[PDB]
Amino acid sequence: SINAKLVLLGDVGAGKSSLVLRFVKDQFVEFQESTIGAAFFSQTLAVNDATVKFEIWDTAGQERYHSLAPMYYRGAAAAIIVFDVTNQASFERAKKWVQELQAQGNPNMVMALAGNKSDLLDARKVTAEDAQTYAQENGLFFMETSAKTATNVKEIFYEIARRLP
Amino acid sequence: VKSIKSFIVSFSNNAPDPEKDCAMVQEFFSKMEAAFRAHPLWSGCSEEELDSAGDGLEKYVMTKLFTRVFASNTEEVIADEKLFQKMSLVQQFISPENLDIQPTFQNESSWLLAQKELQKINMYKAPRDKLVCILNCCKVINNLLLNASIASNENAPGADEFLPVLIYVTIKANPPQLHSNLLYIQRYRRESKLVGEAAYFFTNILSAESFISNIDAKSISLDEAEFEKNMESARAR
Ligand SMILES: Nc1nc2c(ncn2[C@@H]2O[C@H](COP(=O)(O)OP(=O)(O)O)[C@@H](O)[C@H]2O)c(=O)[nH]1
Ligand SMILES: [Ca+2]
Repeated sequence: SINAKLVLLGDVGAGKSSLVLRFVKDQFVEFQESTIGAAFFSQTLAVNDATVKFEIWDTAGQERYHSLAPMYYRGAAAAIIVFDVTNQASFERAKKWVQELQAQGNPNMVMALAGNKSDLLDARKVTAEDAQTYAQENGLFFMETSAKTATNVKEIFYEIARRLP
Repeated sequence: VKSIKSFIVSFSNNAPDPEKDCAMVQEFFSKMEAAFRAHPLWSGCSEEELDSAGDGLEKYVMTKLFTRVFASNTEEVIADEKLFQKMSLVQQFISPENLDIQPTFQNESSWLLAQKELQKINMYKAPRDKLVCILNCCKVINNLLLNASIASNENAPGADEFLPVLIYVTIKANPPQLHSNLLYIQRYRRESKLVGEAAYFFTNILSAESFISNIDAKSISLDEAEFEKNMESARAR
């Protein structure tokens, strides 16, 4: 019943492609409708309780493709802005994606900030609180994720589904 | 059936305007999808069987309307020519390395097949048939990247590979009237079907058109003087 276009945004190496791979691979066990592609996936998630069918759009993170992004987030129900918690510049890039989406995205778009690679404990440069504060001020939510360990991966998609209209 | 022929005749009696035409066509398709759903003939049957009927109706309608709605104003034709002119220069010198894609025998043979699928777009009138050329091209690329992911030990690039390969394939294909082909699909493919993977593939080629149309030295990793030399070489044919 409920189809939800979700766009992945973030700079090179943040974890876009890995995040959605982890999500869809772990959801295999639920035996729901799904599509596995190289750059697009669909995945129906039971969230209590109706059908949410996520239509997940991977994007090319190179800065030369930046100006194409609007074409992707057009009509999007949701966006996950991914950054690498071990990279200050990635977090800065994520801030600009947020500003841009606030200015140009559908008013109804649900936004999530994913602090990815949370599993790299020794290397973290961006703190939860500095990422949580930023999320609070701009009307989105923050969740630390790890595509590698699966930490909060299911939970970020679940949490967006809960915020959908 | 009566609805359709009298729709089409009196439709074609309205003075042509791309926005009103496509608004009226999309409402008509959307009303017809509701009617199929409610018709004794389609009781209980799947969404496959319903989409099939919808598609038959689209092609039937759009085959009659094609000459009225396709590439039918100067703005569209000028952009068609401009985009063709550009690709015909850039395709002479752009290389895979420019877009960070590897020209292995494996990759190339798929790119060439993707290119050939895309080049069929001008054999068809129906939005669905035109679109299928794009989907077939994107599927070839999709399957190349999928097999690469089984065959290899690094993590899959995803869209970071998918888009530039599509940009490269489109530049190499240079299908005549690409700008008008894309607008026509966007206007006349019934809206309920331009969703999901098909929309992801379609937006990708739309975004490739935008990139290609805007290509300069920097966007294809070339310095100014080399790009100008190449464009000059390309212009001399
Ligand atoms: N340790 C760790 N590594 C990760 C994580 N997510 C991604 N990576 C690795 O970081 C690199 C960048 O990830 P990728 O998905 O390709 O990023 P993309 O450019 O945003 O698509 C890849 O080698 C991944 O294997 C994570 O949560 N933890
Ligand atoms: Ca990627």
